[PDB]
Amino acid sequence: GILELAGTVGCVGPRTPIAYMKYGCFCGLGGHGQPRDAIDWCCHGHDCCYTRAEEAGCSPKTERYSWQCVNQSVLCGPAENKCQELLCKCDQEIANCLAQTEYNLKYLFYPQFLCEPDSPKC
Ligand SMILES: Cc1cc(-c2cc(C(N)=O)n[nH]2)c(C)s1
Ligand SMILES: [Ca+2]
Repeated sequence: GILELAGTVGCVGPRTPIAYMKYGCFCGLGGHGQPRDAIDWCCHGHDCCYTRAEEAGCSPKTERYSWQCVNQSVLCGPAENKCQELLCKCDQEIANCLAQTEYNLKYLFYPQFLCEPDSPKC
């Protein structure tokens, strides 16, 4: 869920999870368009993963799961079921993705009217 998403992103990356709450065309609730940069690509990929998790019968925004932060890296487990392992994979992946990127301040609170109606495929 969101609690573990916050946790994993701060474990691996150098910045507040607040930095990703309305950013580019994809970072935050929903999203459409051409991704503005690497960070926005990370969020498009996470959007896709969560979509996949939902199609598999999971609730990626609410379901709790255990994990450990060891040397600023995410270890998933123990998992009680398949959904917990999918969810932790999705959050691990975005966390690793975002930790490798430079932040572009200009994309924080970017106008949605500049985001195209079509998106890249998942
Ligand atoms: C608390 C956090 C939310 C997000 C987030 C991801 C997305 C997304 N994939 O659109 N939106 N907010 C982080 C990276 S930490
Ligand atoms: Ca999104």
